[PDB]
Amino acid sequence: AAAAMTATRMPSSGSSPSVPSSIIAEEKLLALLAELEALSRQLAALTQQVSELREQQQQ
Amino acid sequence: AEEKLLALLAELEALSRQLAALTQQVSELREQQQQQ
Repeated sequence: AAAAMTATRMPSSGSSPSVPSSIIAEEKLLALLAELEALSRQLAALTQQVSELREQQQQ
Repeated sequence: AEEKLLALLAELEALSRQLAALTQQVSELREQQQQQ
């Protein structure tokens, strides 16, 4: 009634960026698709000359 | 610094296949010189 009455008396907000580091970029990209063919070409050339041992030993 | 490993890994495997081609192919000389 008196004394104190003179003054006065959720779910999901879904953030995303959190506490990780900063990020950067560059545009000098992508030789790498050539080596996948270099590697599998030269791999064949190994077997090709293993065959050239065998095809001369068989003579 | 991630993509720089993705190069280096393909680089070391290219060196391995190239050294395999060398160290295999020299054995044709070792046969042909024995055959002569």
